[PDB]
Amino acid sequence: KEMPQPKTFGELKNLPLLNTDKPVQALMKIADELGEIFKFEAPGRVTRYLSSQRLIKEACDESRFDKNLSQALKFVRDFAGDGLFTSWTHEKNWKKAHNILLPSFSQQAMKGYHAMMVDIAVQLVQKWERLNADEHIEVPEDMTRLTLDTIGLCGFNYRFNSFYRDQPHPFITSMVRALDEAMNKLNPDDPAYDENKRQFQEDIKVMNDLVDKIIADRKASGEQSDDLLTHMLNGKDPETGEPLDDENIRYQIITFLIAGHETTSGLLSFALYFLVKNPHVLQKAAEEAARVLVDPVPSYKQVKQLKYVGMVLNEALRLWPTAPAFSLYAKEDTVLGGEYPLEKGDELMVLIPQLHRDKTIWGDDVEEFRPERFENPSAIPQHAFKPFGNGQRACIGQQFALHEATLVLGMMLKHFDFEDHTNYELDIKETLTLKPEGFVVKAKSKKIPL
Ligand code: HEM
Repeated sequence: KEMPQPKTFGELKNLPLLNTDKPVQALMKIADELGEIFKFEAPGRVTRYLSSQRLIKEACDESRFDKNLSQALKFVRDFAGDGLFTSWTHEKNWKKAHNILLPSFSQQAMKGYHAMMVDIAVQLVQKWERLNADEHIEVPEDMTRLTLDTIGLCGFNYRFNSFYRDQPHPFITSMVRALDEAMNKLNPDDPAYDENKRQFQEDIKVMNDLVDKIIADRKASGEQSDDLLTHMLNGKDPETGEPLDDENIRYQIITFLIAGHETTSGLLSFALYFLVKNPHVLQKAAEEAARVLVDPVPSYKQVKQLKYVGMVLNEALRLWPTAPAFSLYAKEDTVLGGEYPLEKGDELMVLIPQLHRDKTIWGDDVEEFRPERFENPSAIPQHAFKPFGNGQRACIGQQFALHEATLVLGMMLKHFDFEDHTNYELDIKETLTLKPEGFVVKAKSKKIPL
């Protein structure tokens, strides 16, 4: 079959159809019109967007397709290096870091990070407890302070102290500005970008200098902490027998922050958005939080018992997966779905929000927020629900992100009632990630001490 494709406009190809800063949302609308697969061409480039479980399951066959570095990832690689997120599968440091780090990101490993996640979560709760009457909360902004600080503390035992500041720690300022410049890069040698380049280089140096110093401090003290840095200093890859070198360790630390901060904060923000818009679900979730979180701060075991909170989070990931697209290439010539010939090197994009709206899997009501879809997670067909990507190149942080989010949302629901005081209109900003831009609430404390 010929591959469906939107209208082309001479040499502009399909580009005039994507004149937006919200391309994923625009591509979803194109998928609504054209279906499970369409080609999209712009001057000098081509990809193919997939949106059905049936085709995405095939695309997820690692014998036929592997992770591609999109142009976004190639620009991020300028400061994330050969960390896990921005490496090709074949790179020696991908394989070594993957093997070394997997055990440190397992569900069992979460027991070791729990206390430090609670430390930052308590700081968030106390911030909100201390607001004066009529003050409000900037949701994504506070969730991002939380996730940055949690990844810093669990990643390398470093306190960014984001809840002490108006202006973030200089590392955060540089990382956020570097990521913003990478995304904005999507005539770059024009002199008017001279300042962009100088600033980018300056931000790289700030990031490398801090992380390289802590790595050095840690090797000097011999201190063993409950952080990922300790695991990386001590770990050996079973296959090569080699540890990660100090440069790659730095890139992994930078990577954890980049890959984890806004995905996780976006999830918490969308979950709270859906809860304030669905009062009955909010009540059920808050009832569970009150029933289960019976101690002054949560234990690891208690977080594991927040079943319905976990369902809420999965249903937020279903509707607005916060890293909404990933790229694949064809390893060899092949035919996709019995119908679409592909050449070696051809790119595919998995459009995750549209996958998560495949009516053939989810039924007719796909826009409804219904956590009960996830009552029995094992009943969901493989490759229908993919907010954390695919296979060996899936999110290594998944258990971390979900432990964090379940703990934090549980505490939020234990400690406060929330008000959508502005009747907030969902406005989804797209960068590397998705967030509900401008989402604000008021919280009324239940006055339960920590
Ligand atoms: C809800 C939160 C998160 C979501 C939705 C998410 C999603 C994803 C997705 C879709 C990928 C695959 C990207 C691709 O194929 O190009 C990925 C990869 C990755 N993520 Fe996450 N992420 C989240 C949180 C985290 C956190 C908290 C960390 C670190 C602590 C993290 C670290 C990574 C790393 C290192 C990779 C690359 C893995 C590899 O290729 O070996 N992520 N993530």
